[PDB]
Amino acid sequence: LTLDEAIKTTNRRVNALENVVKPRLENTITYIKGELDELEREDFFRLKKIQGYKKREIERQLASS
Amino acid sequence: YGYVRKVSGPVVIADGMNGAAMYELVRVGHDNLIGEIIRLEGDSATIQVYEETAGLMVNDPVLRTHKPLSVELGPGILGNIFDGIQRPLKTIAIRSGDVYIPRGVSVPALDKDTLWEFQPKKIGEGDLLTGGDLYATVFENSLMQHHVALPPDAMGKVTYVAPAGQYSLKDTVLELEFQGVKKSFTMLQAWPVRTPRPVSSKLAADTPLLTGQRVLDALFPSVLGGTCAIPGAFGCGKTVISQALSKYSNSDTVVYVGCGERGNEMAEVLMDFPQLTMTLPDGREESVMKRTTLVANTSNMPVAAREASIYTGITIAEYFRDMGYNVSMMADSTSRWAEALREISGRLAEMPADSGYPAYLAARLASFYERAGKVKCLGGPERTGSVTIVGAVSPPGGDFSDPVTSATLSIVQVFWGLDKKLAQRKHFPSVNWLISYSKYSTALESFYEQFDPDFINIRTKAREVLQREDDLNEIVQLVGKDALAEGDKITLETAKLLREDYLAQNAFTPYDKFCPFYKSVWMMRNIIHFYNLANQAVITYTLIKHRLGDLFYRLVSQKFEDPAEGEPALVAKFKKLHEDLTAGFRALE
Amino acid sequence: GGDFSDPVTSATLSIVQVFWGLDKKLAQRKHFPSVNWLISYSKYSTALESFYEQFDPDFINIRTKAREVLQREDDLNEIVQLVGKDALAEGDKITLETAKLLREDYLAQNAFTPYDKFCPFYKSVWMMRNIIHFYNLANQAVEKGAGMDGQKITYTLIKHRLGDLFYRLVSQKFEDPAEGEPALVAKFKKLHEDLTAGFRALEDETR
Amino acid sequence: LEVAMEYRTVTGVAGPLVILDKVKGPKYYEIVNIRLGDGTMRRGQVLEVDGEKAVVQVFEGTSGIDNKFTTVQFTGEVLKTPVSLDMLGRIFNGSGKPIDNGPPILPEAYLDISGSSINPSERTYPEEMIQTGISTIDVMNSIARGQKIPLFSAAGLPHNEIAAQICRQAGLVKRLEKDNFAIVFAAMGVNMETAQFFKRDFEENGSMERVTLFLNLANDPTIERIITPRIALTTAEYLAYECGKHVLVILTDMSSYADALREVSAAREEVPGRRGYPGYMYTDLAQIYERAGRIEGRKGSITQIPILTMPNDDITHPTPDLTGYITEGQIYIDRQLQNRQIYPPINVLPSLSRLMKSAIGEGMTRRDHSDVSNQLYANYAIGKDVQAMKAVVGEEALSSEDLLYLEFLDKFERKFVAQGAYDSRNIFQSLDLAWTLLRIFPRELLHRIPGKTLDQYYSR
Amino acid sequence: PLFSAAGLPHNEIAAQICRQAGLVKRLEKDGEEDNFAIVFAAMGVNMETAQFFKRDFEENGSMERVTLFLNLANDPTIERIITPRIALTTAEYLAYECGKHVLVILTDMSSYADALREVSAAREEVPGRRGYPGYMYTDLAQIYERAGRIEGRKGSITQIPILTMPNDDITHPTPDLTGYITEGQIYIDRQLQNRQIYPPINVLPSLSRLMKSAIGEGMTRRDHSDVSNQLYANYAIGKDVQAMKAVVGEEALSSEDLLYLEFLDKFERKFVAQGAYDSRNIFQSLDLAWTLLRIFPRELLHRIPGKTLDQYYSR
Amino acid sequence: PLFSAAGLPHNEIAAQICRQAGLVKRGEEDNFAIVFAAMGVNMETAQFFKRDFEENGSMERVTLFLNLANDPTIERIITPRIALTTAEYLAYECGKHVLVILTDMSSYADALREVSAAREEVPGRRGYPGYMYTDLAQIYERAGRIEGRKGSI
Amino acid sequence: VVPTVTMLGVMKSRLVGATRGHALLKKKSDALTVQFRQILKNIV
Repeated sequence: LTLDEAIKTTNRRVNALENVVKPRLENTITYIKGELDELEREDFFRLKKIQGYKKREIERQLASS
Repeated sequence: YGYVRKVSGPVVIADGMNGAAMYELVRVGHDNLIGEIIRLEGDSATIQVYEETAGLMVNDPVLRTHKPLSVELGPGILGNIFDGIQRPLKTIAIRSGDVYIPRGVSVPALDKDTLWEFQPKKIGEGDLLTGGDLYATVFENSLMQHHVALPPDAMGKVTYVAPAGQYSLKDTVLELEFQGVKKSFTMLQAWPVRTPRPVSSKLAADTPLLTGQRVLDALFPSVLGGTCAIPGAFGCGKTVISQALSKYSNSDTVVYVGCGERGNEMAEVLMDFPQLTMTLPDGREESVMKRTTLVANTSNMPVAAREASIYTGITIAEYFRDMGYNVSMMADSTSRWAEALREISGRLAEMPADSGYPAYLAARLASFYERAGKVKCLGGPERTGSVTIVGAVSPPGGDFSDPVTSATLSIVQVFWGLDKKLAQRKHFPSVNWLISYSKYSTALESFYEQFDPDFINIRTKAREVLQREDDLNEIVQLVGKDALAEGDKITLETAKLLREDYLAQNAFTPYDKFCPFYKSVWMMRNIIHFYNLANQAVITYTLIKHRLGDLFYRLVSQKFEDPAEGEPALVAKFKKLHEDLTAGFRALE
Repeated sequence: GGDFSDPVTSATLSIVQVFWGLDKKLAQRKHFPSVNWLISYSKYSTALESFYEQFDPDFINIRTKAREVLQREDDLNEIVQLVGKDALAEGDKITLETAKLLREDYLAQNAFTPYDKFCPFYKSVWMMRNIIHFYNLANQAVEKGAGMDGQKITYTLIKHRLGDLFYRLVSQKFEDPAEGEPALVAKFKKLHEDLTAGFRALEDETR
Repeated sequence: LEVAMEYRTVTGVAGPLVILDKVKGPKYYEIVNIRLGDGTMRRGQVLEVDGEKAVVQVFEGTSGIDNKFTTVQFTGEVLKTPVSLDMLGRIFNGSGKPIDNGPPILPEAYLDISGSSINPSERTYPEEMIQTGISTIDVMNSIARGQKIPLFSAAGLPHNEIAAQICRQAGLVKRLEKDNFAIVFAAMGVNMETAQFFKRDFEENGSMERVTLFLNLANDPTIERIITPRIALTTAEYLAYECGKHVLVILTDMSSYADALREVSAAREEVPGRRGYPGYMYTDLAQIYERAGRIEGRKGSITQIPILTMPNDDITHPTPDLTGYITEGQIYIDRQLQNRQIYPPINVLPSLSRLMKSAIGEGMTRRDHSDVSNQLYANYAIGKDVQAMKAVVGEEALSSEDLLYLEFLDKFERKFVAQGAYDSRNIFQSLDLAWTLLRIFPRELLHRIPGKTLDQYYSR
Repeated sequence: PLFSAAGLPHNEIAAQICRQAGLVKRLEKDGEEDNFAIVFAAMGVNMETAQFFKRDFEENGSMERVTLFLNLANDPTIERIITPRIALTTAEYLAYECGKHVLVILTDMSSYADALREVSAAREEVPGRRGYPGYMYTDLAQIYERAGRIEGRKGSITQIPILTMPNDDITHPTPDLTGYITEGQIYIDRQLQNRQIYPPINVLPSLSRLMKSAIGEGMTRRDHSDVSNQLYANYAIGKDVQAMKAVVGEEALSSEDLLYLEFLDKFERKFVAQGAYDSRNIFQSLDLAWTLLRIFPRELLHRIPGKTLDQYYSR
Repeated sequence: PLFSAAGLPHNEIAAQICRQAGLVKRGEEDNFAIVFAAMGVNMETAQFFKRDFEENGSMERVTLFLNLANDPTIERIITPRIALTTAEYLAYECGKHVLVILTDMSSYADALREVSAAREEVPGRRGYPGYMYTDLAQIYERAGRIEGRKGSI
Repeated sequence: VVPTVTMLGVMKSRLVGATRGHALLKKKSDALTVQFRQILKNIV
């Protein structure tokens, strides 16, 4: 009886719990890195583009004078 | 002509370069710093300089080169040591005397003043020749004769042929005219690393890469001109397989390519190669360096050189294959190359992709790997070479999920799968049979059956035995060996014998240092045939075990046979033990 | 509510010498001083050696023993979360009893009452010494194994036939500091003497 | 022979940067001195240059600078640190100015920092051991002259105490085999209190003729924290290959160095790299590390034991995960061992040296080194497993061997690892202690020990 | 601020609070100045919610007292960044300069963070967390710190700004900053709603910084703090026990474990649940809490002091 | 489509389907003409496709649009466009039913990702372009039957 | 669950603890199975 109970618990942990957690860890890793890190670069890239556009506009306005 | 205007770290902007071309290498500053052109915005250029740009002066001169990242090929390419950007480390060290690499060295890739023995073919002074024609060959050293192929994209009727004699690369060994204009060719050929080498037709690979190790030769064979993958991070298996390829592989040449690994590791490996020596089948003793070229770029080297080392090595291998030689490249650490590419992309602010690598990483890896294959030569006379890549991979923590690992597994046909668990269990081959595979077996089956029609069936039976080995493993795990039947016990015993006698090699031992394919085939036959002959008799397993107990010791002895006695003597001994084992199996039944 | 990966947190911990890391879990359980004793640290423990030596030449050892007890309890909490206290031996059981007593008596403080409004150093060191002495004596007793049982049987013996000392230990936090050091010190010395009477009287009849 | 022009064309100040207007022919990484309106002096480095423009990053901050009273006097240099053989035995500031109440260094050469790389053809495999005095290092995770072995730690863990112990007790194993050992000690961004600790340790060590304490506080300017490890590596390279002396270097808290590089890169308006750290941080750390190694043509060597802080007590952090590839080892400091009050909390079982086999040998060290190391490893693992089992099996059913492994684990944790802060231990007596722990098991039980060694040493 | 997620009845409990809020001192408290003169400011509300609040205020007989500033979802977005400021200015004038206790219900502060995001994005400014403006903390401080009693005047301002977490979390910048600034946090959990309890208020995440000041022997039963601190501890420890029993089985639980589980059941059912139109007197609530507590023996009641135990453990 | 991870025999299944393709027959001129796009295939796979198609004898009714991995990454994007345009001409403007096949659509996705990252466009999930849905529509959303014509794609 | 760096750390810690507990339970089950086999042999 004790071996049956222990084997049931061990099999449940091996099959259900760990295989439940590991996809959760993968999804959490993907949500952070796959989205937040990508957005941060995109936000900063758009900001750098805005700065470059401002500099180009200033230079063109100065040249037109 | 050309002066810098803005020097922001690696990035450099130089004016007065209207005629510059994209990706054209350039010399920057008095120190002759070398960098590649990226953007040609306006009349100005934009250059990323590989070595450190500290100390550059505004209006310091910039000198164009009119050539992309290229390698100077020809005689003397073998044996030496080269950096990522094709810089001869040995001659640089000799010339400068000191140890440190000078910031702005200008030593040519190959010594243009050294003399090599030259002799032309039977071509006439007024004949016709085209690109890829083999007009002469050179004895660069003993037993590594070097053919001199007329460079591609050059053709015309012969005008001058240099008679046989002592010459240097600076000499004009050949001159010819296609139109009224005439061109003179030396013995040095320059070719961009990014552009592959011209080919006539991509053949179908039809000859295995006999590595000298039984596990790679028979269980998971690899074919000449075929990609290979190694998950090499520990256990020295990568060093072992590289040594095996250098010493015993069928390849006429080897081109090791090391990028971005530990500096002391490259020191160890580059001191190991000269110590490595291989005996000729004719009984001669040679040095592997006489057929080995080494391109090592440690971490201290500039990141761009680290990325370009792989292309340099593959271009060198292609040039070697241009004269029909079978050559094998060995990318030491593709993971380091990918990290270098990631650093370069971060420098360029390219939009990050999966796990941070740039979106073209998979495409560039595929483009690099697609250069391997058995190829018909360009130009006459008719011959055919091959280029096979055995580039390894270093997955993080062994998790085959990183984009580098995934792309490599998607492109590479044959993956050998070294396992650290076997290394912990003291396994010399360290090849995990449960994960390795050879997708080229279907194409290699023609030669496999031509050598022995029963060998392929033996391989299939061995694969089935390996598949049942894990089944018997959990069978013993859950209930034990008691529940195993006589046939099941025989199968388990044969699987264990195969694992511990033939699937494993002894490397260090002189008798098992090199495993000929003949000895491997006879061992496989003597194992599988005995396994079957014992199998159909099901006789009590214990009774069979007692009767075959001497045979089990004999099978270990059959593996212990040295190759010194020659392939037939070892084959006859394996056959005699197999015949005695078969006689015991049938008569006692 | 945020891990130490927070840039402000990492920057502070790269410079700050003593980290009184309060844990929200303790705040849920309404443990009011709420310092997590597993993650907190104090790099000043070496410079204070002279002061600790001159005040009480044995405080360092009892503090290290208390740290070891807390760490051992936190270590086997995971094992208990899987199997349970059924397999816990005498040493483990007594260690957990002492850890629980330390957690609820020593590490807690109301601060809204004269019992815990302000605890002087002498009272705190006396509580620590009393608890550690009880732990050491109980461990020695259960290791003696007299009466052919010892062990967890002796643990139950000291938790039932000697539990008045345990109750006085867990109520020692209420020693009013207003009574003065000469009174509280005498009371704690008497409690220490009574504790030494235990685990020797308990060993008199061999459990 | 050229006196550098002192431009007074400040045309913009923002943060740590100042943008000059019309500098004539600058240099990319030039070094410039600033004389403010009040007369105070500041030294600044030149960042990206352009047409007649030169952005200058200023040390000590930029407060008080005005666009009409501040002179920016160029030099035309790239920070050649003064180097000499008498640099030993003195404490230096972050930027190299001595703070040991002594004179400035009279230099035998002006070596430019960030020296050129070693030719990989000229390297040679590391050999011989380097005694550190800590048993956990010299027995199970041996160190060889020429390795680059990190010491991964975390905030709160006593990294600096181990650093001081290594600095004091370091020595050459070859004493019994039959003094050219120097310890360039670099500390980047230390706390204000640990500065006193380092000053005390290097002011009463007893072997001052060996160490050189480059010190860079936390409140010192950041660019000093970038330059400090480079100065230390340059001085070590000189004393190793230009003076034929074995050299050891300890880099403290290179995570702070990475943060400093991050701070500098952002000021140049560069886009941040992966996980915030710049993408070129791999190149920077490779540049810092690869300066080590053994040179065939020189009798000297450089061995690095860089101390790195792993944030959040995990290795997934970009700096530890990045430095894992470059180096060939990992000596972790474990928080639980610190809680268990074992003073050197080195988690020996997780820790390893990728090339510990070179240190073990016959000529160097002792014959039984590898055998005892493997036996200790295996027995520790077994003891940990047995303790875990006893946590759940009640410990009554454990066999005799289980109790032997339990007591061995207890003895190894409480007598071997827990070395005192000042108990210097030669490798021979360390191995004698290892044999003392080993001899508890029966001679036949030590399966991992080869023959002819048990007969030699198991008899005690 | 009431922390909620999409779908939870935060509006319903806000209306219940508006209908039921009143003084407590010695249960004694016309009181026209004591009338809370509720000022309701709705930003980005579905028209059904606006109609609901309007009808509730009309039905409760407070139509002569309450005041409504509405910025519906279809209404222009920018006005949502002015409506709460207008409401707070009106509350300040009604309380400080007129001597009326005032209560404010800001609705869907996330619908204000959205306006901040839109304005910041339209200006090409440097973003912050999740692209929100870097100064969202300053704006939230400016919108929250305008409530509190003032020494020189008899008025007062007490605001209950309800909040909607985007994906039912707390690390989101807006609820995070609100928790940083505001002196409280009431948590409505999806788990309780899934179990069909009308007030889904999870009492464990809950917090009030000024709780220790409102209670006391002068205005409440002397045991109030003890009672609260014990129920919280038992609920938290019982939740841990239930989590353990979820894997070790109901059989492996001990007698104390069973007591904790029964306490959890009766706490979540009899105690937390309350009528959508029925109030509870503070003393009646304390009586119910004492009935819940008296499940455990006197020994287990560690937090409660013996002095309060003697006067209350029997009753 | 066929969902099949790398290393699986999906290429062999596609080849078998193309060689054995036919109507229910419950006619030869209007019989299945197969347009076989090949985006980013290996050289060995390319030779296998050519040999297998030549062996079945149905070369008379099959068109190969081969694009190896050696070819430029941008040139892979226009291969499905060309294949589907030729299919449209064969089916609607000539009559015969077309069975369009495209191998390694993930290679096309990678080509889209590379091209988008080159121009620095707004990234969707996993760094892919934010308009990938529209592009995959313009590729896929052409199969169907038009009322006035007897063709079918 | 809501994704965050702290959440990722908590999930990693839970996975590690689950692996350790699974190993401990497997060891206990193996010991109990050995004892059961011994008891069965004794009964036989």
